[PDB]
Amino acid sequence: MKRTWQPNRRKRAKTHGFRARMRTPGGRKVLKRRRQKGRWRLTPAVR
Amino acid sequence: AVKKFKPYTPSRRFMTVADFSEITKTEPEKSLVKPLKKTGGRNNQGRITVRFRGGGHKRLYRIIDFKRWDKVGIPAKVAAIEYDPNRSARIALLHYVDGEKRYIIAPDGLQVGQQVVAGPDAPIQVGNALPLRFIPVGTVVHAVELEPKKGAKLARAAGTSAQIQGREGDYVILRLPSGELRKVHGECYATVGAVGNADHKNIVLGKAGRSRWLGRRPHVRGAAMNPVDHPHGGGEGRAPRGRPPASPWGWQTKGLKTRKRRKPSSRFIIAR
RNA sequence: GAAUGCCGGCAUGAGUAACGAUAAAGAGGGUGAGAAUCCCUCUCGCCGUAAGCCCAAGGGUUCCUACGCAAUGGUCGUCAGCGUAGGGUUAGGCGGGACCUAAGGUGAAGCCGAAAGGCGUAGCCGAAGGGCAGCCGGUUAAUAUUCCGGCCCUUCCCGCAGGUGCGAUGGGGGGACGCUCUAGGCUAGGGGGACCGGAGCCAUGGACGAGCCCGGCCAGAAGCGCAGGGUGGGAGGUAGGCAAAUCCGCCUCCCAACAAGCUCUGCGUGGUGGGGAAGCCCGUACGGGUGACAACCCCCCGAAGCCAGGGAGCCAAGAAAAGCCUCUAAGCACAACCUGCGGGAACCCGUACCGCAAACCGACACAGGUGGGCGGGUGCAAGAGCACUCAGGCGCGCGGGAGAACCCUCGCCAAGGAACUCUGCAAGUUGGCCCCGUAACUUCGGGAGAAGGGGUGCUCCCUGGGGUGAUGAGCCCCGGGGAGCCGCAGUGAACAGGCUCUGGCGACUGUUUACCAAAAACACAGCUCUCUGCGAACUCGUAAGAGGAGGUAUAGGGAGCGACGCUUGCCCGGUGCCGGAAGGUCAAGGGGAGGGGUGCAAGCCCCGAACCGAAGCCCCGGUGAACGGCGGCCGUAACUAUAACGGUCCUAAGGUAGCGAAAUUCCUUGUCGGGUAAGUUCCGACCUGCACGAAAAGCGUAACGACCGGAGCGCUGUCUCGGCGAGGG
RNA sequence: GAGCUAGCCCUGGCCAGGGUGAAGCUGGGGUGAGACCCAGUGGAGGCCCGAACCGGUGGGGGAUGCAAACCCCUCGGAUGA
RNA sequence: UGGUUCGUGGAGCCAUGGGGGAAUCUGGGCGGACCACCGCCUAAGGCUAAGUACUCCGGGUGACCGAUAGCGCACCAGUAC
RNA sequence: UGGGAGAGGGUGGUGGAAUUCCCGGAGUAGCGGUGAAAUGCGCAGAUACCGGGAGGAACGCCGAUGGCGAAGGCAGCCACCUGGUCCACCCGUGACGCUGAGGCGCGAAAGCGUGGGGAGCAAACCGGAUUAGAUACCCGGGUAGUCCACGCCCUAAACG
Ligand SMILES: [Mg+2]
Ligand SMILES: [Mg+2]
Ligand SMILES: [Mg+2]
Ligand SMILES: [Mg+2]
Ligand SMILES: [Mg+2]
Ligand SMILES: [Mg+2]
Ligand SMILES: [Mg+2]
Ligand SMILES: [Mg+2]
Ligand SMILES: [Mg+2]
Ligand SMILES: [Mg+2]
Ligand SMILES: [Mg+2]
Ligand SMILES: [Mg+2]
Ligand SMILES: [Mg+2]
Ligand SMILES: [Mg+2]
Ligand SMILES: [Mg+2]
Ligand SMILES: [Mg+2]
Ligand SMILES: [Mg+2]
Ligand SMILES: [Mg+2]
Ligand SMILES: [Mg+2]
Ligand SMILES: [Mg+2]
Ligand SMILES: [Mg+2]
Ligand SMILES: [Mg+2]
Ligand SMILES: [Mg+2]
Ligand SMILES: [Mg+2]
Ligand SMILES: [Mg+2]
Ligand SMILES: [Mg+2]
Ligand SMILES: [Mg+2]
Ligand SMILES: [Mg+2]
Ligand SMILES: [Mg+2]
Ligand SMILES: [Mg+2]
Ligand SMILES: [Mg+2]
Ligand SMILES: [Mg+2]
Ligand SMILES: [Mg+2]
Ligand SMILES: [Mg+2]
Ligand SMILES: [Mg+2]
Ligand SMILES: [Mg+2]
Ligand SMILES: [Mg+2]
Ligand SMILES: [Mg+2]
Ligand SMILES: [Mg+2]
Ligand SMILES: [Mg+2]
Ligand SMILES: [Mg+2]
Ligand SMILES: [Mg+2]
Ligand SMILES: [Mg+2]
Ligand SMILES: [Mg+2]
Ligand SMILES: [Mg+2]
Ligand SMILES: [Mg+2]
Ligand SMILES: [Mg+2]
Ligand SMILES: [Mg+2]
Ligand SMILES: [Mg+2]
Ligand SMILES: [Mg+2]
Ligand SMILES: [Mg+2]
Ligand SMILES: [Mg+2]
Ligand SMILES: [Mg+2]
Ligand SMILES: [Mg+2]
Ligand SMILES: [Mg+2]
Ligand SMILES: [Mg+2]
Ligand SMILES: [Mg+2]
Ligand SMILES: [Mg+2]
Ligand SMILES: [Mg+2]
Ligand SMILES: [Mg+2]
Ligand SMILES: [Mg+2]
Ligand SMILES: [Mg+2]
Ligand SMILES: [Mg+2]
Ligand SMILES: [Mg+2]
Ligand SMILES: [Mg+2]
Ligand SMILES: [Mg+2]
Ligand SMILES: [Mg+2]
Ligand SMILES: [Mg+2]
Ligand SMILES: [Mg+2]
Ligand SMILES: [Mg+2]
Ligand SMILES: [Mg+2]
Ligand SMILES: [Mg+2]
Ligand SMILES: [Mg+2]
Ligand SMILES: [Mg+2]
Ligand SMILES: [Mg+2]
Ligand SMILES: [Mg+2]
Ligand SMILES: [Mg+2]
Ligand SMILES: [Mg+2]
Ligand SMILES: [Mg+2]
Ligand SMILES: [Mg+2]
Ligand SMILES: [Mg+2]
Ligand SMILES: [Mg+2]
Ligand SMILES: [Mg+2]
Ligand SMILES: [Mg+2]
Ligand SMILES: [Mg+2]
Ligand SMILES: [Mg+2]
Ligand SMILES: [Mg+2]
Ligand SMILES: [Mg+2]
Ligand SMILES: [Mg+2]
Ligand SMILES: [Mg+2]
Ligand SMILES: [Mg+2]
Ligand SMILES: [Mg+2]
Ligand SMILES: [Mg+2]
Ligand SMILES: [Mg+2]
Ligand SMILES: [Mg+2]
Ligand SMILES: [Mg+2]
Ligand SMILES: [Mg+2]
Ligand SMILES: [Mg+2]
Ligand SMILES: [Mg+2]
Ligand SMILES: [Mg+2]
Ligand SMILES: [Mg+2]
Ligand SMILES: [Mg+2]
Ligand SMILES: [Mg+2]
Ligand SMILES: [Mg+2]
Ligand SMILES: [Mg+2]
Ligand SMILES: [Mg+2]
Ligand SMILES: [Mg+2]
Ligand SMILES: [Mg+2]
Ligand SMILES: [Mg+2]
Ligand SMILES: [Mg+2]
Ligand SMILES: [Mg+2]
Ligand SMILES: [Mg+2]
Ligand SMILES: [Mg+2]
Ligand SMILES: [Mg+2]
Ligand SMILES: [Mg+2]
Ligand SMILES: [Mg+2]
Ligand SMILES: [Mg+2]
Ligand SMILES: [Mg+2]
Ligand SMILES: [Mg+2]
Ligand SMILES: [Mg+2]
Ligand SMILES: [Mg+2]
Ligand SMILES: [Mg+2]
Ligand SMILES: [Mg+2]
Ligand SMILES: [Mg+2]
Ligand SMILES: [Mg+2]
Ligand SMILES: [Mg+2]
Ligand SMILES: [Mg+2]
Ligand SMILES: [Mg+2]
Ligand SMILES: [Mg+2]
Ligand SMILES: [Mg+2]
Ligand SMILES: [Mg+2]
Ligand SMILES: [Mg+2]
Ligand SMILES: [Mg+2]
Ligand SMILES: [Mg+2]
Ligand SMILES: [Mg+2]
Ligand SMILES: [Mg+2]
Ligand SMILES: [Mg+2]
Ligand SMILES: [Mg+2]
Ligand SMILES: [Mg+2]
Ligand SMILES: [Mg+2]
Ligand SMILES: [Mg+2]
Ligand SMILES: [Mg+2]
Ligand SMILES: [Mg+2]
Ligand SMILES: [Mg+2]
Ligand SMILES: [Mg+2]
Ligand SMILES: [Mg+2]
Ligand SMILES: [Mg+2]
Ligand SMILES: [Mg+2]
Ligand SMILES: [Mg+2]
Ligand SMILES: [Mg+2]
Ligand SMILES: [Mg+2]
Ligand SMILES: [Mg+2]
Ligand SMILES: [Mg+2]
Ligand SMILES: [Mg+2]
Ligand SMILES: [Mg+2]
Ligand SMILES: [Mg+2]
Ligand SMILES: [Mg+2]
Ligand SMILES: [Mg+2]
Ligand SMILES: [Mg+2]
Ligand SMILES: [Mg+2]
Ligand SMILES: [Mg+2]
Ligand SMILES: [Mg+2]
Ligand SMILES: [Mg+2]
Ligand SMILES: [Mg+2]
Ligand SMILES: [Mg+2]
Ligand SMILES: [Mg+2]
Ligand SMILES: [Mg+2]
Ligand SMILES: [Mg+2]
Repeated sequence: MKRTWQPNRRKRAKTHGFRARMRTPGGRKVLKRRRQKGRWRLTPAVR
Repeated sequence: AVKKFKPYTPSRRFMTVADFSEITKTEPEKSLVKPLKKTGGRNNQGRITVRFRGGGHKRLYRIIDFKRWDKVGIPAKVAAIEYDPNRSARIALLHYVDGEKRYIIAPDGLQVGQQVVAGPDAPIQVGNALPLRFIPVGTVVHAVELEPKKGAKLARAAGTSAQIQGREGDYVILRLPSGELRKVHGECYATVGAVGNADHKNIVLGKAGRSRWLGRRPHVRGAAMNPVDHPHGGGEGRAPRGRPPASPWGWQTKGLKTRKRRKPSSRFIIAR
């Protein structure tokens, strides 16, 4: 049966991308939590 | 008149399609007019406002001239009576002698070859738009503005007709198809004659298909719902609504007058 | 020492279930220390509209080669999609970007929002939509429309050559479009050949023969040829395409009325270029050589593909922008632009491998899921079905024996056929084509495949039509008629409805509880009520704003019923709604009679009664396809019985038509009849309706239903009543 | 967080092969002209059968499964909501 | 209406959103409704270190821990998953 | 050939009296109804008076015991189209005539389908009065219907 994860680099990068997080003020604060705790990947590595 | 169907299959015994014989042999439309894409939509900023609207055949909007005073005193000859899917009323082409091409609402009796003139002149017979300060009392008229220089806003649907009953100074009273006697300005333009194709009521959709093809999605009865969404909804088998018939937002839907009573346009209204 | 406590370790179950589709294995020869599992050969089996090839996503070294087997592989392992190391992805023409725009997003101008932020015509972003220039072979272990070979093309930049008023984000043409059904000519693909070329082979009884088997193509500029698409041409006037305009549009006269001509495609032909089987010999895991001066010819079927913007019909009425052409304005007419010929320049990213799967998503080498294209041959009427089989790829990563019970899956059965049982649940019968042949009823279409029957193979003869070859042979389609043969059986295997009567409910096609409910539930056309005069009513939002709708009473919203036929009676006392500038009550405000507190005083500050004060509520009317409701008792007619009738109490009024033990009836298996031998179910009636009833509609209604209930015929392991046999455990 | 799922917008694609034979049109009959009735063409439909496809009706298996929704036989739709 | 202990309480004072709406020292505010006396300041413009709070970093100390503790990590950790 | 009469029929246009509703002016204690009253309307200002607007159905006098048509039926007026009928001439055709089973056409009112229109009248229906009772005759209201376009009904005291 069709499961929940049907990958797409386009949807992943337009949704959880850095340029999508820097626009919204909620997403800008998302990067503050990841930098101050020290995440190695602030945004999901999309290729 | 319309043509019925033999019941070769079900939903055809009742389905009746209109008469397409008055349409001239001009099935494809004319470009340089209608280059607008109809913005097919159902919501404003995503959230649905008008419920049960969707589907529907793809259409193209034909830009219609409602400002007939742009070419006052300039005659125009019709050469095509076309079908407009954005309207119940048919349309007609206007090949002006000036050279401009424009779509106009096609009233009844407007045949090919007849020419149409606009302005305070242009005698009384179909198509000729005149301001209400010059149209004779007791005549059939349509495409009426309510306020000057704003465009035709009254009696644009099929078969509708407006009749002049009197005069009040610079204002002229009108008998609208709903029966309202509204006092509109005399300088408001109006096109004589009845809109025609009065047989739009006489058609029968036959099945649910034509509703979906027109774009009307299924209308869910409010009693089949549940109390969180609709007031009528809930209870056991076939709730007899148990309260005054209301709408999903709580307001009553049977006999509650909703116009504003403090409206400044109420002093130009007489009847129902 | 305990909290179904937290973390870690090891037991029990236990050498038990399982080892992941029943598509299937066996032998011989190699390597190796170790082979059922790796390599090679032979035999066997499976898929073959895939279980085979080619793309787009996603995955991101998995590809190739050398060396390995500690871990991964449901066993082994010398193997690998695993470990170590090296190599491999080459583009002006393929795809994407220095091209365009749609939904949507962003957003200068402008509007809004306590802040964050939100809307927003123009502009921009935004794509398997438009536009654009490459086809065929060869090489590597791994790449190729990318490298090589042949042939053909596209942009710019600079020069001479010939022409012209050139000339833009601006104007106009064009780009430009639906669904169904189809004509003409071609191509892909395929069938045949007594024609051509082939190593070879006569086997086991016969056959040296028009014998068997294999193969008889691909691309290809310019001209040609065939088919097809787009297009009229002048001459005036002109107030319109938001400046100008010879372009476009509109009016008039002329010749075309054609596709003649001018263009643009497709296909065939074409200088030249390439491929080239089966069999045998080799040694690769795989390629090579030869067969090879290889032939490369003729018929037939022939598309859903090409000419493409073809044609006809229909209504539900079928994107935008740029590339291209034309027009002109500032400018410039030593410029610039068009055609043609040279020389030069042509960037950035991907190309490997998987890709109905062991590499994507499902924790797994998971029987699940995944978009497009090719998808051969024969037979069954056909077809992408079904059975077998080319090319290709596999035997699904535990096996060997045995032949218990028991379970799954499958086959057969005496005699009876529903007695089993909630129910023929399951299973079984029928089953495809052709020809007879059909009922009540009905909305005249249907019901209809009704039901129910007959023919179906092969051989011989006579014979009719088409289509392609010329008005003939061959080839390919359908027939018609007459003789005869075999078997139990002729859609001989596979795929390919059991039927009839009636009732409930819903008109019908559909839709839904992903993962227990596909239904009488939802929806549907259709009917009614009600709101709504356009800055509409209503919805979302604090607002701007947007939907409605670039709609305008034949339109839009809400509510109810839910096709169609006949109908929807009474109550407006209560509630809702509608209409009522009277009256009562009614808060802030006006108003100050009068009174108070302070001071020596003017003054200052409080209360503060009549009187005028809106909406609402009360009051008066109307409204039930609005919320809702729609009685009881007693007595009377000449066999009894009953009550057409009369009287009385109360409510605002006191169920009409139609139906009725019902999806509604408790008593109740009401009672009569029909069915059965036997009928708490079923059907037709009576009415005593606990507790039907007219739009939460009433009564019927042809057709339809994987809905529900009852009966019957054919049929069977469903049962008396079980027995046996196969495969997987 | 709408890569599952529900609806809608923009743009593309897919539905083999058989039947049924509406309207229209041509010819004939017919009338004063029609209406209308026969053939022939025609190819309509939320039409019939049935694969891909989309579902998930009935039964059996499965139940620490191949599977946290599966498999076999059967079944509904398959030019349209 | 908010703030202050202040919740309408006799509700002042300090800010205000709405309506009306003056004066320049014999002018105004306050001293908890209001009035008189007596006293305190002189509003509707603004600037200002010091002393005060905190620990990403460095140092010192510890009747603080010692790999199931101590920060989530003494170890290439906000990693693998 | 030449004239005539006629409410013959179909379409379009158009006029006035009156009813009803609305707006305005002015006016007060009732109006209405019947054999009699009552329901009802009326201090929230009605009936009656005047002015203006709206809308529909019928056409007063002429108008008749009249006319026209096969029948049902047909009345303000104008215009268009087309029936039928009468008179004078003796011209033409030369019996071409009469009736008519079946068929076809028309066919009042009421009724049915779709849509419009709806002033008045008015089945069903509410209320008052009458009567012993009154599902009625009388009175206050009131829907379908009366009208129009098309389609269907196709009956009758369709009666000379
Ligand atoms: Mg354009
Ligand atoms: Mg938007
Ligand atoms: Mg948004
Ligand atoms: Mg519900
Ligand atoms: Mg609620
Ligand atoms: Mg109930
Ligand atoms: Mg309820
Ligand atoms: Mg109730
Ligand atoms: Mg109103
Ligand atoms: Mg203890
Ligand atoms: Mg312990
Ligand atoms: Mg433990
Ligand atoms: Mg053990
Ligand atoms: Mg055990
Ligand atoms: Mg055991
Ligand atoms: Mg075992
Ligand atoms: Mg296995
Ligand atoms: Mg297995
Ligand atoms: Mg071996
Ligand atoms: Mg070794
Ligand atoms: Mg096979
Ligand atoms: Mg095959
Ligand atoms: Mg990729
Ligand atoms: Mg992976
Ligand atoms: Mg690797
Ligand atoms: Mg490999
Ligand atoms: Mg190993
Ligand atoms: Mg192992
Ligand atoms: Mg495994
Ligand atoms: Mg490896
Ligand atoms: Mg560039
Ligand atoms: Mg770009
Ligand atoms: Mg763009
Ligand atoms: Mg846009
Ligand atoms: Mg924005
Ligand atoms: Mg925005
Ligand atoms: Mg925009
Ligand atoms: Mg493209
Ligand atoms: Mg390209
Ligand atoms: Mg080429
Ligand atoms: Mg490869
Ligand atoms: Mg020159
Ligand atoms: Mg130029
Ligand atoms: Mg240019
Ligand atoms: Mg343009
Ligand atoms: Mg052909
Ligand atoms: Mg070829
Ligand atoms: Mg061929
Ligand atoms: Mg051959
Ligand atoms: Mg040879
Ligand atoms: Mg022999
Ligand atoms: Mg051949
Ligand atoms: Mg010109
Ligand atoms: Mg101009
Ligand atoms: Mg000129
Ligand atoms: Mg060619
Ligand atoms: Mg050739
Ligand atoms: Mg060769
Ligand atoms: Mg190989
Ligand atoms: Mg196709
Ligand atoms: Mg095409
Ligand atoms: Mg076309
Ligand atoms: Mg652009
Ligand atoms: Mg100049
Ligand atoms: Mg560059
Ligand atoms: Mg490549
Ligand atoms: Mg490749
Ligand atoms: Mg598969
Ligand atoms: Mg799983
Ligand atoms: Mg495996
Ligand atoms: Mg798998
Ligand atoms: Mg997997
Ligand atoms: Mg698939
Ligand atoms: Mg595929
Ligand atoms: Mg094929
Ligand atoms: Mg085949
Ligand atoms: Mg065949
Ligand atoms: Mg098969
Ligand atoms: Mg059998
Ligand atoms: Mg037996
Ligand atoms: Mg037997
Ligand atoms: Mg039997
Ligand atoms: Mg029994
Ligand atoms: Mg038993
Ligand atoms: Mg029994
Ligand atoms: Mg049963
Ligand atoms: Mg069964
Ligand atoms: Mg059989
Ligand atoms: Mg019968
Ligand atoms: Mg029939
Ligand atoms: Mg039947
Ligand atoms: Mg049969
Ligand atoms: Mg025979
Ligand atoms: Mg034989
Ligand atoms: Mg022949
Ligand atoms: Mg036989
Ligand atoms: Mg089967
Ligand atoms: Mg069948
Ligand atoms: Mg039934
Ligand atoms: Mg019944
Ligand atoms: Mg149903
Ligand atoms: Mg159907
Ligand atoms: Mg069906
Ligand atoms: Mg579903
Ligand atoms: Mg479910
Ligand atoms: Mg869920
Ligand atoms: Mg659930
Ligand atoms: Mg179903
Ligand atoms: Mg608006
Ligand atoms: Mg709001
Ligand atoms: Mg409505
Ligand atoms: Mg219902
Ligand atoms: Mg019903
Ligand atoms: Mg009722
Ligand atoms: Mg009431
Ligand atoms: Mg009342
Ligand atoms: Mg009340
Ligand atoms: Mg007061
Ligand atoms: Mg005093
Ligand atoms: Mg009041
Ligand atoms: Mg007696
Ligand atoms: Mg009685
Ligand atoms: Mg009754
Ligand atoms: Mg009963
Ligand atoms: Mg009985
Ligand atoms: Mg039983
Ligand atoms: Mg019964
Ligand atoms: Mg009874
Ligand atoms: Mg009752
Ligand atoms: Mg009921
Ligand atoms: Mg009801
Ligand atoms: Mg019934
Ligand atoms: Mg029925
Ligand atoms: Mg169904
Ligand atoms: Mg069903
Ligand atoms: Mg058995
Ligand atoms: Mg056994
Ligand atoms: Mg066995
Ligand atoms: Mg989605
Ligand atoms: Mg396909
Ligand atoms: Mg026919
Ligand atoms: Mg169908
Ligand atoms: Mg199932
Ligand atoms: Mg189910
Ligand atoms: Mg099961
Ligand atoms: Mg069967
Ligand atoms: Mg079926
Ligand atoms: Mg089907
Ligand atoms: Mg406070
Ligand atoms: Mg306070
Ligand atoms: Mg203030
Ligand atoms: Mg004070
Ligand atoms: Mg004090
Ligand atoms: Mg100051
Ligand atoms: Mg400061
Ligand atoms: Mg400071
Ligand atoms: Mg400080
Ligand atoms: Mg630790
Ligand atoms: Mg330790
Ligand atoms: Mg008056
Ligand atoms: Mg006459
Ligand atoms: Mg009548
Ligand atoms: Mg009627
Ligand atoms: Mg009816
Ligand atoms: Mg009366
Ligand atoms: Mg009356
Ligand atoms: Mg009649
Ligand atoms: Mg009779």
